[PDB]
Amino acid sequence: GKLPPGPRPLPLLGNLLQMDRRGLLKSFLRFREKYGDVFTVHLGPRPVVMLCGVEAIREALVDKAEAFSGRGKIAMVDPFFRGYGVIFANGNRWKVLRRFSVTTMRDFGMGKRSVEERIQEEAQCLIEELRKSKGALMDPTFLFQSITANIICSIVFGKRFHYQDQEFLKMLNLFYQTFSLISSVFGQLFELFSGFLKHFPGAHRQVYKNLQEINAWIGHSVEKHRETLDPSAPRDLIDTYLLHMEKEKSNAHSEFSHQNLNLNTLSLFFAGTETTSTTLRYGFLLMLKYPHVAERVYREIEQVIGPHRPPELHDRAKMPYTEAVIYEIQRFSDLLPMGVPHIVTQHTSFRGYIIPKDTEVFLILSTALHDPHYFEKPDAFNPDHFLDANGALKKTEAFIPFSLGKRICLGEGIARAELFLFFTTILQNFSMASPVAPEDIDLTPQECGVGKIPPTYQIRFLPRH
Ligand code: HEM
Ligand SMILES: CC1=CC[C@@H]2C[C@H]1C2(C)C
Repeated sequence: GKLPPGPRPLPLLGNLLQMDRRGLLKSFLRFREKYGDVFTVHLGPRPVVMLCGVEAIREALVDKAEAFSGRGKIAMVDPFFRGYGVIFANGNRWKVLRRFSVTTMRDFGMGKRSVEERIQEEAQCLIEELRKSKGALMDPTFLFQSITANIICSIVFGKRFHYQDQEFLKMLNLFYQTFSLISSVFGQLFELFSGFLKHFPGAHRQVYKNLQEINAWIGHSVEKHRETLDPSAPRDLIDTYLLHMEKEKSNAHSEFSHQNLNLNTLSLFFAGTETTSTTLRYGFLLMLKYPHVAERVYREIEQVIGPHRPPELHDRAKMPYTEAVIYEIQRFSDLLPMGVPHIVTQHTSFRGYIIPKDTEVFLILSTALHDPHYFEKPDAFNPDHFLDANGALKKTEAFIPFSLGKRICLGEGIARAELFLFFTTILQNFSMASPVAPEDIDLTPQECGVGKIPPTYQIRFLPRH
């Protein structure tokens, strides 16, 4: 007959005075200690229901999908997206854009040989690039974004960009900076008080500007596509979308609008770049801290693939250890600890509580990923979390870094293909070194809000034999 219980709110400030200084996620984990897995927190002026643990998350996202499949806002980027694009769309717009983005990504490769080939080709470009560096120290963030960006680029814009291209590097810089600012301490505070803080200067202004600058670059590329469009042969997703615009042009309410074009494309480009690159960033940081694991990965590569033939997706079933190491890098690095917010789309009863239409819901994915019933010592990096006694791969229903249900990550198969191919192709050709001894490597994220973002680091890729 009411919302889940939770800390007693003030007017105006919500549960501000009961929050933890270290961030939203910490705040919610202390609430979970007292209230259990289903609780309400007032983030400024509104109630947000928190769902923790795989059972509650799955009960909401899979058994009540008719109710929990709506998308809430992220205060820091809503002023830009405004419900346009597949990530932030709702209702019929999401239905159309979801169907479209999934389907046309497949058209042009996703989950087919074509994208595997694109990934393998891109890994060969990376390797050639790392060879040219001749064991120099770099922060590899730029290359990890470039390779993941070039995969989604080949599908969306019909092309890849060269690693040396400054205009490309500029977009990458903007995705990196924006993800950090969104995840910053200011970005968390903005989630609570955006109604008041938007009137003043701050990072929300910088994120909107960055986004608009990415939007412009995407505008120019859309114009180029418009000029050269061949209706009998679309080259990529922009062309296919442009064809949908025309087919539907007599309907003033068509979802295939120009704002959806720019913002859906931006959504895909952003998500297709920054999620996988950040994961890899933690992977190599993790490798540096646990060189024994890197070594054991390389032994497997030697034995299953050898030193020269390039890794392919068919290699996965025969490399349980590397696959365990990648699962554990995903579990540990916990990209979106609170997922992306949802919002129930009708009155729903959940475990005896009534959750009104339009209440926001955070599914704390992190609580599934750190569940001590599924992972012993969930705070430590340990690939044994994903292996049985025999050394065979052990998958678990608690492994939900892409979430579940109707809004489940639509790039899951791509991201898994990229993580395996890029991780193994790099390790087959190179070992890693850095100036910081493994004992002294700090894994503490540089930001932790919407995104968990690893700290910067230097690394060397040393060629084998
Ligand atoms: C390690 C890599 C990735 C992780 C951990 C990840 C994680 C997630 C999560 C947790 C969600 C939210 C699902 C929900 O709201 O319940 C999401 C949504 C989404 N992701 Fe991924 N993602 C990754 C890679 C990708 C890639 C490579 C792409 C694009 C090719 C992509 C595109 C999207 C899109 C478009 C959505 C919104 C889906 C919708 O709202 O219907 N992601 N992702
Ligand atoms: C799916 C997402 C990946 C990264 C950040 C959070 C969303 C974004 C706002 C595009």
